[PDB]
Amino acid sequence: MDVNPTLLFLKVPAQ
Amino acid sequence: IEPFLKTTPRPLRLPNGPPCSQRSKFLLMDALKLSIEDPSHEGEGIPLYDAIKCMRTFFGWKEPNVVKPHEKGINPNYLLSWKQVLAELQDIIPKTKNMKKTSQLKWALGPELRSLASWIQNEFNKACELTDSSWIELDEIGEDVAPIEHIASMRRNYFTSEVSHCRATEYIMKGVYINTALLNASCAAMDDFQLIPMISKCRTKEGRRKTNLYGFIIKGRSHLRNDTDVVNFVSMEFSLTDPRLEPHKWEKYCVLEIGDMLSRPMFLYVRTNGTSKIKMKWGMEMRRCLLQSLQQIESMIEAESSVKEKDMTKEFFENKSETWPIGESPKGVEESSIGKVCRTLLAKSVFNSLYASPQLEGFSAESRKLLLIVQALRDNLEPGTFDLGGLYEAIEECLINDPWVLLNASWFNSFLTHALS
Repeated sequence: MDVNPTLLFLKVPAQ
Repeated sequence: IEPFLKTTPRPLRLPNGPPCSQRSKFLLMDALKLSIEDPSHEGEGIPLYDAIKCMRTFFGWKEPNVVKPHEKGINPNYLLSWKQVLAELQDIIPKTKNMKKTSQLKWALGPELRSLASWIQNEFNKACELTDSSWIELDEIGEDVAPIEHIASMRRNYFTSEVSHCRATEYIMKGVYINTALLNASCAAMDDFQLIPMISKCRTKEGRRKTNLYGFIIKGRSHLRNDTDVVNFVSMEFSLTDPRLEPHKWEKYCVLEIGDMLSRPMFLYVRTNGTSKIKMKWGMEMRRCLLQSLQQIESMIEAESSVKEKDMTKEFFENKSETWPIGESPKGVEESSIGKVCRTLLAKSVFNSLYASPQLEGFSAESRKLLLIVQALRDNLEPGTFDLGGLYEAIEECLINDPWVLLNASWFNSFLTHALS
């Protein structure tokens, strides 16, 4: 895996 | 096939240029420690003695050779600086240690577009990993005397179980140690070329105390009165990475071959650099990144556990089956458990501390506006349309130079790709 933490926002509504 | 009449979410244009290079205060994935376990020698705790003790754990030194010259620099002054430090250590008992202000020292102690290059994403992947050692929570154990709600300390304590062995945690601890030694030297000597060992301590997979030596820094003169006043310094850092595979990353460095280790050659990355009481204080305060990343972890966990009308902390960390998209591989987007999430959100916060820059501060405020706009397109089956400012223009304008900033753009492009696929 290449880690990409902006892919969180596919799930987490930008708080 | 006229999408060309429509304005929809394109990715960000990154800059063309020779590949970006490394610019952090010290080495990250490439670092190499010489260390001692259970250290108990006479005067342990004392940097210079600890350092001398780590240097004697290694027997492979050979006659230093330049092997990737810095091309702005007078390369043989960096050999002579190494050799000088090697020479000045072979000695007899004091606490700190100023260098003969020799000729090669005095010298060593005193936009352009670049494109993205893979090393930075590789550094990021290393930062998120577990290590065999732990970098915090190293003392004897005692009560949490400290007034804190139940669920908030549960979250904090779960997080710590996940980040204490994280490689990003070694980086925080390394910046804290080095910057605070640098402040100390910069204020005691001021007219001195103090030799400053780069140290961290940790506890091993078995639970042993361990002290680590990454290399050394030499301070220049440090009569500083503005907070902005600049201490030059030369950092010299052991590494096993052969700079010839990716010479573009090392453009800021003279690289020497200094030894062999158990069997590979051993390198010393050298470069001059500078800091100020304010940058050193920033380093000294890198534990704030643990704070920052906990808080986003906690609010992810709040949001979720409110949906499900139960606290989900315990179940998230222990069963490890709630997951979150956080990476990509040849098969598409990959999800991981809350423990990979904590470590990655840690690493993001640490990196953006190691690579603090105005380009980052711009990119990250503008791209957030687009973010919210792309999540609104995504989450609403009749989303409507949205005015961009020169949102693209404000964002893209931050993309000049910076390896970290440029990955973040690349990472945002990935997102747009999937957010709407």
